[PDB]
Amino acid sequence: AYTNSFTRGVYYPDKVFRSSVLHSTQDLFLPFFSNVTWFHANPVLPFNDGVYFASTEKSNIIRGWIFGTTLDSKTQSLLIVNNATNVVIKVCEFQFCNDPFLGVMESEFRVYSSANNCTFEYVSKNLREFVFKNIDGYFKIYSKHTPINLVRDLPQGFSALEPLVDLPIGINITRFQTLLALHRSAYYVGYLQPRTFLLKYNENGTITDAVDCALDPLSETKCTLKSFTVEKGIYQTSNFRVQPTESIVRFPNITNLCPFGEVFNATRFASVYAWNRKRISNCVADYSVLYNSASFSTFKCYGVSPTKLNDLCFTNVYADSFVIRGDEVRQIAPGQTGKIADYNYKLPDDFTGCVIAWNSNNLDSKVGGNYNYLYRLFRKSNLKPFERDISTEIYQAGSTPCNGVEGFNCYFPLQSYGFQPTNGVGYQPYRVVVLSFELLHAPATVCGPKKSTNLVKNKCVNFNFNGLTGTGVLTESNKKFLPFQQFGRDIADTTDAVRDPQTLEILDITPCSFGGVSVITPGTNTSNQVAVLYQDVNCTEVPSNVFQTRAGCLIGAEHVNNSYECDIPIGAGICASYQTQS
Amino acid sequence: VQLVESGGGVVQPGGSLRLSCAASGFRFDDHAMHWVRQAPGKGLEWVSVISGDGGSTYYADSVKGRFSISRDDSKNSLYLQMNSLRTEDTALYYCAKDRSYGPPDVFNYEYGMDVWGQGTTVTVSSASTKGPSVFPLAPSSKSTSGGTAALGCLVKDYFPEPVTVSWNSGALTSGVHTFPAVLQSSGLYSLSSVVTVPSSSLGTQTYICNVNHKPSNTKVDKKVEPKS
Amino acid sequence: SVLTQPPSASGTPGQRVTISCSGSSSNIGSNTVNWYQQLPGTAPKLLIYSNNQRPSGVPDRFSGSKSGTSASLAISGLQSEDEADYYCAAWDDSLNWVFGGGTKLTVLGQPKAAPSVTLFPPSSEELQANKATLVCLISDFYPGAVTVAWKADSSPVKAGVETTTPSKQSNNKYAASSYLSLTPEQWKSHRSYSCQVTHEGSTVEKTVAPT
Ligand SMILES: *[C@@H]1O[C@H](CO)[C@@H](O[C@@H]2O[C@H](CO)[C@@H](O)[C@H](O)[C@H]2NC(C)=O)[C@H](O)[C@H]1NC(C)=O
Ligand SMILES: *[C@@H]1O[C@H](CO)[C@@H](O[C@@H]2O[C@H](CO)[C@@H](O)[C@H](O)[C@H]2NC(C)=O)[C@H](O)[C@H]1NC(C)=O
Ligand SMILES: *[C@@H]1O[C@H](CO)[C@@H](O)[C@H](O)[C@H]1NC(C)=O
Ligand SMILES: *[C@@H]1O[C@H](CO)[C@@H](O)[C@H](O)[C@H]1NC(C)=O
Ligand SMILES: *[C@@H]1O[C@H](CO)[C@@H](O)[C@H](O)[C@H]1NC(C)=O
Ligand SMILES: *[C@@H]1O[C@H](CO)[C@@H](O)[C@H](O)[C@H]1NC(C)=O
Ligand SMILES: *[C@@H]1O[C@H](CO)[C@@H](O)[C@H](O)[C@H]1NC(C)=O
Ligand SMILES: *[C@@H]1O[C@H](CO)[C@@H](O)[C@H](O)[C@H]1NC(C)=O
Ligand SMILES: *[C@@H]1O[C@H](CO)[C@@H](O)[C@H](O)[C@H]1NC(C)=O
Ligand SMILES: *[C@@H]1O[C@H](CO)[C@@H](O)[C@H](O)[C@H]1NC(C)=O
Repeated sequence: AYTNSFTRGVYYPDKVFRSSVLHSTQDLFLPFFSNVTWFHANPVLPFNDGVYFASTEKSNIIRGWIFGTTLDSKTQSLLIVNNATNVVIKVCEFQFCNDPFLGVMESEFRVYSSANNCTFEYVSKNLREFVFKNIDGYFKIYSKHTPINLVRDLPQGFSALEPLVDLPIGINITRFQTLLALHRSAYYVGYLQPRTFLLKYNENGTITDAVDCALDPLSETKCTLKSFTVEKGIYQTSNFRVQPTESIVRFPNITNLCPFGEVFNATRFASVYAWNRKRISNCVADYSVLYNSASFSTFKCYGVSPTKLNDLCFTNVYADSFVIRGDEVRQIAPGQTGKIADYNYKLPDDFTGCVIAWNSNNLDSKVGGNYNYLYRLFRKSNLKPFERDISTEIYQAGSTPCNGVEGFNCYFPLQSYGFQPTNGVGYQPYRVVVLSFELLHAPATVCGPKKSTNLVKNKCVNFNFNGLTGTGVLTESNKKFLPFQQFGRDIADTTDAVRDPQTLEILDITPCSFGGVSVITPGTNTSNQVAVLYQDVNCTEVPSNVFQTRAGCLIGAEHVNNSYECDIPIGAGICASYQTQS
Repeated sequence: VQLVESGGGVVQPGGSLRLSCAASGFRFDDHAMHWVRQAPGKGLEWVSVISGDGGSTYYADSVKGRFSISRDDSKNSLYLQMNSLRTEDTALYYCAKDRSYGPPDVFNYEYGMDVWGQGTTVTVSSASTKGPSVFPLAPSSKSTSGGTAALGCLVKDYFPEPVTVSWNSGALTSGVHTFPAVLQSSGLYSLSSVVTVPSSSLGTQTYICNVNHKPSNTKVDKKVEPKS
Repeated sequence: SVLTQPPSASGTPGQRVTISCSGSSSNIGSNTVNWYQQLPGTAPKLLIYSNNQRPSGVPDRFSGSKSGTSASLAISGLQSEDEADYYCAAWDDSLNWVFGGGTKLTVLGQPKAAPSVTLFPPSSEELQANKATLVCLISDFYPGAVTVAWKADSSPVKAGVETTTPSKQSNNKYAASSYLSLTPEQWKSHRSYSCQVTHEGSTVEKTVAPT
């Protein structure tokens, strides 16, 4: 079952005395006329932000609550109990029965089975309300005990709840339960939200009445005036603001295809020891289209996934290219050993680009053997990352400098691959392209294809036109820019037209319907009905009597054909009255 | 272009085995090889890979340290040595060829597994081996319906999985249906093979089930007749 | 490293059926997928490598998609020979090949057959053998979602029963079997037992009484 609170769950926000003073507060309250669960006699509930909790009986079936996140061991929880003696607050790590309770001989307490690591102890019909909240490691408890003249139904009325306890625990809470005394020989749960209330203080300092300032237009007016009686008139109470849904973002097509099509499709690559190195500049490089050219044999990157490179941007891209064996592709990797990855190429350990490699046995190898690819094997030291050595000096191995004539312990530094088409993979020619990116300080270079969503119209939207960020309704235009102008401005300098980069059409930008909200009341001493004016808003975009005026959209009043003396002035010749009531 | 395997059988937990796989139709220095196991009725589970061109091996994590794998291109073979088995290794084992060698670790983007073997069954346990116990399930009116009635033979409680029951030395092929053996909690298998035959022919002709257990040497013929 | 995929998919013969896989970042992030078809009993076939490349011999009804971290087979038009398991593979930088969970196919063509049930009590020699086994055979029930429950004189029983998974016959319908273990004194204890089978809501039961 569910039930309706009426005006319930008001607590004194803090100490500090006070008398007749319609004082205004912002806090966590139980909104007026709320949807409170009903329980009879129970299960694990949430907490999520404070709790209202009433209960009704003459016996005592409700014997405290249990709180926490897991209601077991492995994390801490609170336990608040009351046998026929008195209250027992306690904070340990427990092991709670999934259905914990206490009996009524009169032997009881099948509640838990563990009391480890206790960090806090304490020991020592009817309507009993409680408000539980938990802020900054303090667990606050307000309470009130009113006598009903019923037995177990939620009554109506006003009664403010006075603070009881304060516990500096530190405990996290996400769930709570209840405890009941069995048979061996009715309760509600509200939740609290951040509201703003207007409390009326007595001359002794007690809260006697309140106003929830977000219930209806009358209450928002009472809050705006800081009173409990509004006299006839018309009052500005707040503001409206048509919210914008979605948000398009469309840039221009792609010009500089960014020519990978000759670094991957060149007729003749470089050898490895004098490896090629291209530098790419300002272009539109689509990495996913490069990814599925559908012939590769290694596509591996370390700094970044390839598909999420389609929405970054860099300053400079280096693309090295060469040709090596089959069994040496494992050397083109960060932190390797072996000739290649130590003689004709070295990667740094914090690499970021993609290594790409594929087979080209049918193109670079030939019967008799293509011997035109040279690789270095002799060097007096290792190499830096991205170093390059194109010299051809005669290396001396031994102690004897031999001076330009080879023989024992001095050799030529370069050998040649013999690429024969009757070879197994492991001596076959593989072509290798290594990318690397850098972001030094440069203004703008190669970026990706900024996903340009579809352009919508006639809806308050959040838009971006290749840099122009804004909000508003977009509409087909009938102005004519000059064919180099992107957007138009008004006097007082606000963007009011744009040109769509892709289709090149002019679109006006009008703001989102906004304005004030006014409440028309005959006075609370006459009635509590209300009418509402949305000022200069078209009455079709507001969220009976909906009536359109030159002054806005009026809701809650009927339009008649008579004409009286003016009572409450709306505007543009229109007045309102409480006559025909309504 | 063919893949055969050998080496399976039954060992107790704690033993060891040597699986082998022989290939035909290509060289071994252009392809990597995989051992992939599969429990009966369940999905696949990769066990190990060796690259072509020598050695760079990898095992699955649950089989780490216990197993070993090598190849021999002098003989065109794979060896998978299994040590200290556990009871969760009862599976078929498949010898698969990976085109474009190099562990999938280095040669990304194109590995595949194109041609497969026929697999080899391996099961472990202490139940040892045992012979089947046979009963005849008589044709009855509770099995009879109109023109036909069913009779069969129940062969139960045996470990050594391959067992066969024929009807009349292989004569009747109509209605003869042997159902998949069932594995009990006791650890032994059991099955029942049944055949329908016209109800006018309850006892008339010969219906003798020939039970043969090949790992053992059990051969028994049991006649099935209507209930007394 | 788990490669979550649905356990079974369905569809009428003659339209497009998709099959998805979802791996995280070391699986499908920086690697490629394969797809493998396993007809019942045989060795698995290769279907798609390098996310969309069928090899020679795969017909032009299978495709392949890889989007960021998900993958998808797309069978364009089912037929009577595509009722199999389908697995997706990856590599996982974790240093271990991972496999999918598999997905059956359920052409859902054959009409709804009736599970023919047949029950047998323990034979006489088994009674003399100090044991007893009830035998419940199910056959010809083309849609294979059968389940079984066993009954002593009035109550259900849940101990001593073994149930085969359904197995496909030649006529491409299914068959199954279940066994009940009993001591002969319990066999004569209760006046009768029964095997009931439920199948698409429908139910058929058989019953036998000791002599
Ligand atoms: C940007 O690219 C789009 C396509 O990606 C171009 O679109 C076409 O626009 C013309 C209008 O002049 C149509 O007649 C064509 O049918 C469109 N093609 C398609 C496939 O829809 C667009 O023209 C490009 N931008 C510019 C300024 O040319
Ligand atoms: C190298 O050249 C080939 C041949 O032209 C390009 O392959 C084309 O790729 C596109 C992309 O899908 C296909 O639509 C064409 O059909 C392919 N061509 C042929 C003849 O089939 C390839 O794109 C080029 N390499 C790069 C990196 O662009
Ligand atoms: C409370 O919310 C539930 C949610 O479905 C609804 O069914 C019920 O009518 C609501 N009660 C009141 C009083 O609005
Ligand atoms: C009431 O419960 C508390 C919980 O520990 C216990 O300490 C106390 O002894 C109980 N009362 C009596 C009379 O035992
Ligand atoms: C909490 O209790 C557990 C088990 O009794 C123990 O291991 C742990 O040390 C305790 N916590 C502290 C802070 O001692
Ligand atoms: C409560 O739980 C949150 C979980 O988001 C955790 O971050 C926080 O540290 C916990 N509270 C304390 C005091 O540790
Ligand atoms: C409390 O308020 C009442 C009415 O507002 C007043 O009559 C009384 O004097 C005040 N003080 C008390 C009851 O001590
Ligand atoms: C205001 O209320 C008082 C008493 O309730 C009444 O006498 C008076 O007429 C009211 N004023 C108006 C304008 O209705
Ligand atoms: C409100 O919008 C509708 C729809 O375009 C229009 O017909 C109507 O005239 C607008 N309101 C006013 C006051 O013009
Ligand atoms: C007011 O008078 C006009 C005369 O043109 C008529 O059309 C309209 O319906 C009348 N309004 C009402 C509410 O009767």
